[PDB]
Amino acid sequence: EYRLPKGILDKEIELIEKMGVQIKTNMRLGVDISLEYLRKNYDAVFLAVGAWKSSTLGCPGDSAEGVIGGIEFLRKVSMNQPVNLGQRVLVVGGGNTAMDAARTAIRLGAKEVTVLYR
Amino acid sequence: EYRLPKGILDKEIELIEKMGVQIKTNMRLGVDISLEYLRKNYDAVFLAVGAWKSSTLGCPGDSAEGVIGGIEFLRKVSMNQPVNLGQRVLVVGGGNTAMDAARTAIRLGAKEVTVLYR
Repeated sequence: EYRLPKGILDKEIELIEKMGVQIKTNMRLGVDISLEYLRKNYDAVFLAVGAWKSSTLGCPGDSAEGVIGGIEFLRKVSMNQPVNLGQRVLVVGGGNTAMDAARTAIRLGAKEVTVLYR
Repeated sequence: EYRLPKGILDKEIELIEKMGVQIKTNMRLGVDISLEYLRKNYDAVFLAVGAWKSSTLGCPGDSAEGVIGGIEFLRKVSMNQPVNLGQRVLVVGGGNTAMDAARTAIRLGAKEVTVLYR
């Protein structure tokens, strides 16, 4: 939020909806609807699902209690859902996700945030 | 059709639709839509799917080319889809489906229709 407030995003999405686009939220493909249904009742189908699965540490013990994906953590913080963030946080990576996670952890009260890059 | 014309049925279904009921045809449960989606976005779910699978002859050779279910045959005739009805038809059973199939086969030009009942 400190880099992109969501009011602006909401306003622009309302602008897109005002053009006749109908947005059916909470409708996941492969759970709520199938691809074949879309192919049957729509002239064209565009898929823009993004890359919504984070990369694990790729080391033994990367499934313990206290390891979380960067985008999963950021999505939890965005929805105001509780995160079990301690006082010593290690952000592994050097991309935009790592920086955002580190600064969000700083803003969430973590006393020490360290970023480790290969 | 000779026992219940479909114009009357269409008129009554239009009457039901005129009360605010919305009918989403060509929407099969488990293929186009899922039960869990219905449970998620509806206060109540009623299931009235009927008994739409016919009973096979239960004898060896009941999967040959020229054996068809009674209600599958009647559904094909109702939709005006082609049926490979010969000239000697054997309707096995004694229910309403058997009578309807036999009389429809008579009306479809079969020279001999016989009904076999246990």
